[PDB]
Amino acid sequence: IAPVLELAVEYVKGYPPNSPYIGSSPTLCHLLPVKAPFCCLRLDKGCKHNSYEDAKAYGFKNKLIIVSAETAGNGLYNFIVPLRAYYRSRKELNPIVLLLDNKPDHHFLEAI
Amino acid sequence: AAAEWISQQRLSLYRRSERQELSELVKNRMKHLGLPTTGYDHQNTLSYVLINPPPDTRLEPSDIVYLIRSDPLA
Ligand SMILES: [K+]
Ligand SMILES: [Zn+2]
Repeated sequence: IAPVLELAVEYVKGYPPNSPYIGSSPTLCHLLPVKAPFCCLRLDKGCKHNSYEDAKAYGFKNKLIIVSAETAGNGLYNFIVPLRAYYRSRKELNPIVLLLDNKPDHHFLEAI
Repeated sequence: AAAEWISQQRLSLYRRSERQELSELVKNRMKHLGLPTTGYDHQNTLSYVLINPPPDTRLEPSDIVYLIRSDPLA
């Protein structure tokens, strides 16, 4: 072992545009080149862009992270940001599926 | 060389104040709703009420005097 010395689609890297609340520290994250429409954020229903209705139809390369939460708020936003940070490896990105009891508001969707 | 621009935005975004945070939050909502951002552009004043001051009190600028005006139709 060398001794310690005494003397020394592709994603864009940027900040999430819509901060959900005041005090949210801006973290440079892996970002989509274009905002995803709110229809493309839903795993249940198919939309114009895709007919997929569950995670099998998507065919993700990596394993999923499923978050079983009651309501989607600013806390759930603090769950997604660490997993999308720029220093996290891009190939090792894990799809995040939010299993919500209540339908998320358009404020949360616009933040994510 | 994009990392240089990323660092420039990082230091700027770290240095920004809470007033800038609140201002951008309002402007982001205004663009989302479609209103112009300009026109949103703080209160360093102290106000109080003087009930029936003596007739010697000096009148200052921006003073508002409460009046009881007589009935116009009477
Ligand atoms: K879908
Ligand atoms: Zn869609």
